[PDB]
Amino acid sequence: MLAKRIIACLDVKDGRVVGDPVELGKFYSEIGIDELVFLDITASVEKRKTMLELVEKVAEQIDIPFTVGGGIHDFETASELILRGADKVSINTAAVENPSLITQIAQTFGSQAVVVAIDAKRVDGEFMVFTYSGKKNTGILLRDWVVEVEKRGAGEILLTSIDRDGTKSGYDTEMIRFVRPLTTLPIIASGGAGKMEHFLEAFLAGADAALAASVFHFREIDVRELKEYLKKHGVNVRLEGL
Amino acid sequence: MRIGIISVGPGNIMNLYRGVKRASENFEDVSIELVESPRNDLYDLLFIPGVGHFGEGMRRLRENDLIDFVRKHVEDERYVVGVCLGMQLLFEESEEAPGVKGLSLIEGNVVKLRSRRLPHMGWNEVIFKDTFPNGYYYFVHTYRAVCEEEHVLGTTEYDGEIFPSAVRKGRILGFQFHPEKSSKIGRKLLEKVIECSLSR
Ligand SMILES: NC(=O)CC[C@H](N)C(=O)O
Repeated sequence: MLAKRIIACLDVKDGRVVGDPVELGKFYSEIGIDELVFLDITASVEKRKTMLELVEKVAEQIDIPFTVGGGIHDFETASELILRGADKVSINTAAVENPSLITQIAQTFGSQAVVVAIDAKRVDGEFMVFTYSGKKNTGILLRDWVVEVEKRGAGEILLTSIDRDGTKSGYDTEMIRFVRPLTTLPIIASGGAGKMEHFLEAFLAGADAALAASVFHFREIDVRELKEYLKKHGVNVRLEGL
Repeated sequence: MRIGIISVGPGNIMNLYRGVKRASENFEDVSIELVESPRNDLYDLLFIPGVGHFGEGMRRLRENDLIDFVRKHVEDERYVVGVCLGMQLLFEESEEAPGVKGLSLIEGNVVKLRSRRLPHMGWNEVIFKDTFPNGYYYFVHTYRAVCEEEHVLGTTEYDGEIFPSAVRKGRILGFQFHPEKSSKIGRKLLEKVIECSLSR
């Protein structure tokens, strides 16, 4: 049966994890991470070709899917990074400001290739969509954005609950449930994970995958131990063996 | 061991190349060539990869004269292995390409999956009848093959529906998932495929 995905997120800069990103991702593949996601913070002048060598390097040695993002602002950018070897790109601001960008990506490289990143926040009792690294209220309802995202062709939603991010308070399972019946797109929860229990919850709320950053890198949760755990609580995950 | 990987076909083919190259690391005399056109001689192992629509598949083969080439490979009992869209092209016709004829190398047809969440994207579990190792491999597809049981090699289940995630007819092999993106178990499968073609 289909496995609940455990996704790891690395921040890159000048081709370096803010180790060697190819190195660490290869190691994450050997310990049983299901997918990698690189969020890129290189300056503005350098981003273009740096993001290209990153993809170029990762794609030479990684044996699992990987997503690239950070400041992917147009189709040209999206196009060079996919033709370079990235399995998909993530778009957020440029997705909201220009939703045909999603269809241009989906139609050219397949829906598989577009991960749309949504950052919602509860405002006046509503789930509202924010852009510019969580800094602008677009005044667009999550519910409205989630349906449009599917309808435009995207393959997946990376759903981040702004306020939960960094808290260790757990995933925004209320947000997940609100989003859950609204779309058939696989859902990735991001921001809040602190302990193995939290993964279960997000999965029970109907998330298709769970993403984390530090806790994986800095080792509060074990990938191996996280899955067997999850496995013990009725969640169907991928589990190597030896 | 002369290995071919057809490089015309749509979508990314280099990951397959890179993983086939990885899988072959420990073998003697490994040559792995990107095949864009028919060659004077035949390979020992010929890969047909693919990501995209069935029609593009056949056309990039046809435009480049690879139908007879892939065909002459079957006539001389050489290993031919379809990967993702490649597996589907191995069949006769497909719902995804209403007028378009497959290689028709294995009997059957291709049909849309039954789920409301298409494509079937992510890690799903493959069970084989032999040879290849059971476990989780990474998938991305909206369509599925329909063949007789004597041809089913590997089984998968997605939202209740059981379909061939792998197929086989003599030296013709087809895989639906992406070995190149299925981690350690994916090399393992790829090594095994190579190992099959070391034999005759
Ligand atoms: N993703 C692919 O291109 C695989 C083959 C086919 N187009 C499908 O979706 O089933």
